[PDB]
Amino acid sequence: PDFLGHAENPLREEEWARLNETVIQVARRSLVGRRILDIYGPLGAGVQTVPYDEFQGVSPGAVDIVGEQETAMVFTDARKFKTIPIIYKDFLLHWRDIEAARTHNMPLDVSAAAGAAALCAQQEDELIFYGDARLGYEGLMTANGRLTVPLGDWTSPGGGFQAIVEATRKLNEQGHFGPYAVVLSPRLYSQLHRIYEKTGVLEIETIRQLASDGVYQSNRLRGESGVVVSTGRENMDLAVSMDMVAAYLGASRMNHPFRVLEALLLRIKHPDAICTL
Amino acid sequence: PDFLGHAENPLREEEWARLNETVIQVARRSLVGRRILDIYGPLGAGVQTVPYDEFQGVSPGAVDIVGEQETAMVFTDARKFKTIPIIYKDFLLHWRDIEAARTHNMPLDVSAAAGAAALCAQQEDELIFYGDARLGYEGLMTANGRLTVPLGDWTSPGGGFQAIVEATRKLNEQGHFGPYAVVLSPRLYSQLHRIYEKTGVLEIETIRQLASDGVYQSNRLRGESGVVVSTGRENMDLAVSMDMVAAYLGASRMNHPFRVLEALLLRIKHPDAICTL
Amino acid sequence: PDFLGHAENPLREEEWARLNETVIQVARRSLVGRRILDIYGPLGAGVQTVPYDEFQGVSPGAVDIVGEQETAMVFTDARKFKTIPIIYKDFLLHWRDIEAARTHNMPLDVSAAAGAAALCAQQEDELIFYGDARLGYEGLMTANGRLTVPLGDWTSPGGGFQAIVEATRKLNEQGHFGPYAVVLSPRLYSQLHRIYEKTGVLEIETIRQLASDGVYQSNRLRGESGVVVSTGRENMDLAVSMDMVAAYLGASRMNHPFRVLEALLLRIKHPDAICTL
Amino acid sequence: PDFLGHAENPLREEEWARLNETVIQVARRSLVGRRILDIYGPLGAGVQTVPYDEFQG
Amino acid sequence: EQGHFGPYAVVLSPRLYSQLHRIYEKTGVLEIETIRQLASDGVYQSNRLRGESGVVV
Repeated sequence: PDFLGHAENPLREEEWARLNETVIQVARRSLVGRRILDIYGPLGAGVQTVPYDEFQGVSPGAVDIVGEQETAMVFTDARKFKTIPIIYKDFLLHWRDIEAARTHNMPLDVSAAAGAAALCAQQEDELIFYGDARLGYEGLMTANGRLTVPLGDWTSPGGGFQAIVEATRKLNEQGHFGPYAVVLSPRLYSQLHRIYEKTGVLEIETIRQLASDGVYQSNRLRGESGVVVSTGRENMDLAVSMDMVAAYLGASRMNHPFRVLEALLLRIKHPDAICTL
Repeated sequence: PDFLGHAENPLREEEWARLNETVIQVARRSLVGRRILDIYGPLGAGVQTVPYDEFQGVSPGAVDIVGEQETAMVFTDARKFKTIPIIYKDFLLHWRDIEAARTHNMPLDVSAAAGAAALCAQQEDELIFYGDARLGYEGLMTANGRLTVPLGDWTSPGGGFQAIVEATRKLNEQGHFGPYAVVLSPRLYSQLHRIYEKTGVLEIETIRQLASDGVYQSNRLRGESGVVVSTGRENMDLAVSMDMVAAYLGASRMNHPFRVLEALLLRIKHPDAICTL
Repeated sequence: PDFLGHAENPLREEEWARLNETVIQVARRSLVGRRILDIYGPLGAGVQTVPYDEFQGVSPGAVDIVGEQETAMVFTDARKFKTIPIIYKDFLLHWRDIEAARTHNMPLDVSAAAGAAALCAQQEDELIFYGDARLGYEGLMTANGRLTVPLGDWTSPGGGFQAIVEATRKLNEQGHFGPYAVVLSPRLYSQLHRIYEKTGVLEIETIRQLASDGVYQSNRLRGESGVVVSTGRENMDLAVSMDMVAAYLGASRMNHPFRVLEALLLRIKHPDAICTL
Repeated sequence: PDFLGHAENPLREEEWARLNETVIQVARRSLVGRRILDIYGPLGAGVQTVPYDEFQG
Repeated sequence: EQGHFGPYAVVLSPRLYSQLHRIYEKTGVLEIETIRQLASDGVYQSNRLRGESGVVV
């Protein structure tokens, strides 16, 4: 077992069960992008592909008995699924370590495992909020349908407010409404949280009651925030192939390399819910 | 049993079970440093040693299929574990006492037991927040990686705010983010809680919504506070060998000496999350 | 067929048994530092750590019966155990040959293995006799408590007699005495191989009868230096975690790489027993 | 429960046997004054007193 | 210096060996015992080596 190899999953079932638990704990807490959108069902590793395009658009029904049509409801003119990514951040455990834990010490050191997961899940959000274009994907800086609201006009004192109202109005128009979520760069959040004159009241209290879903801060959004959405289903979906898991590079040098595998793809099924600054 | 000795654990199982319960109750409520950092697993008394150094540093992944490397993820250049401390505050119970309780009175007097635990757990925090250098340890006044923010500029009225924003900014930069916790000396806390002009609003309300984890007060931090951290795992870990327990000096003079044994060591796995005034 | 691969154990149980036998044989012949100090017990690779310090240290007291008064001895002082190194010398076995040995030839050759182990164990001794600034060690040149004698090993016929005699003087005087062992540079040994001396017999007879545990030659010691110690245990211990073994790197581009793994750490628990030139 | 010490004889019979053996090893090696005079026989802790003493002829 | 050390063997032309066998070394006793201890694997004589040369390995 020191010798070595192969396929021991060099841990044991107990340490192995822990390794999974530690990774999913730290990852789920450091993911800010799974809280703004309710997740899709796990698709398994069998699928390479996530369903793609909808909406456009909006006509309603009265009615009584017969006499109601558009609809179809189409299902929108376009295919096929652009393959769900594989993103990973790897880690190794050292020579003795684990096997030192199988002789004397009952605790297994997860120090690198969770640390990688926190870093990996982080960039996962970078994949979502930014554009990508490497693999030629969407997210929202690129979704269009924004009618390019300038938002902003957030300088100094006086508030600090008007942007989100401009957003709700524009969001409301065109026929898409729901409970709204707002994402900001930390730098704006503080700049609006401040310079109570001081007369004074707070920025957080006014936005959080207006948004009515919540307000979130991501480190990965572009310095000039930001994006407002509508949490409603069949608008955006976070399509998850595999969750956070522990995987093995499997052998390197008298060591063990691990990776954390996350396949998440976010698809825009309704790009009218998106507005940037 | 009056006579005496030895190894009676001179209490009985019922009184003994209580003694444990009383100690852990008062200790857990008076410990402010286990609430700012999620605990490690108990390592048992078998181990003398706590794992030591990580991070430095931060590079992300895209990706698709093959083609993603740094990583390793190293596991950082340095060993070995600097032995987890034994800290204790002792107490005695008197001559008759306990045995008076085994004849007539059903309640056992825990007055000294819990009192010692409250005092012992207190200094335990002193071990954590200050430097030590007796046993040559870390904690945060000594962690470095602060880029020495001056923080402060907290005098008078007007707020009262800017320090924590300077902190979040600097914290945010360099590539480490999370939910943040803020620790202060009681003296600052009141000085900022006050001198609403009065126009007026509160200090507590603005910081507590910004920190987004919580704000805590310790009596043991240096008079000029303070330290801001990131609660995220694989950043700091409170490594617990043994919890709070009742132990016996075992015999002294027609009495019984007790001690409360606590072995807690806090390791800094990511000293970029630390900023002092 | 072969197949190809990555399931081995490139050998079979017999050849594998051979390689192990060959390596420890040649390594043991090339190890001069395990013959001057009796080994510690095997701790397995399970332990990462070997206990480090004693003495220094105080002599006095007795009166009659109670106290008057001491000590509490020592401990002495601080910890932890400086992790036992894992040293390696690597070699590859080349492609097909092994599988030619699976049918065609009965003898499997050693491209390196006996040679690498010979190279590795030797370098291990260089680790033992010299110090290492690299990771935290005690050599036999850095331990202090050396009271360096004005060398010895002259040209003139008395020569090394006076030297080892002077060594025993101060060694004994420091308040530490026992059976002695002497280690010399080969060049010193030949210049000290006498010629003639006292007219009864030669130098080997006088030194071997004086130190009286043995006389040894190492090539890894400094050419000018030579060292005297006391073989008695609980003074020095040669701490061996894992012995010398053949280990597997695994499948590579195409090759079978091996390494020889040796973990040896020497601790000086009473550094009054060391004397240099 | 456990955590040992009052204690008992906190070593065990094997470990205890070692400690005794080690002591006589290092002590007999470090005693130079029992080699120049043949020792008296052990009397046990029962005696407080060692036979004595004459001279001059 | 080349970074190669080990147990040494010395091979000489027979003509060298006797010239070296030799006398007392004035310190001194024989060449054989002093060399045999330096190379310390052995000292050997072959006739087929060149007369002036000799080699250590």
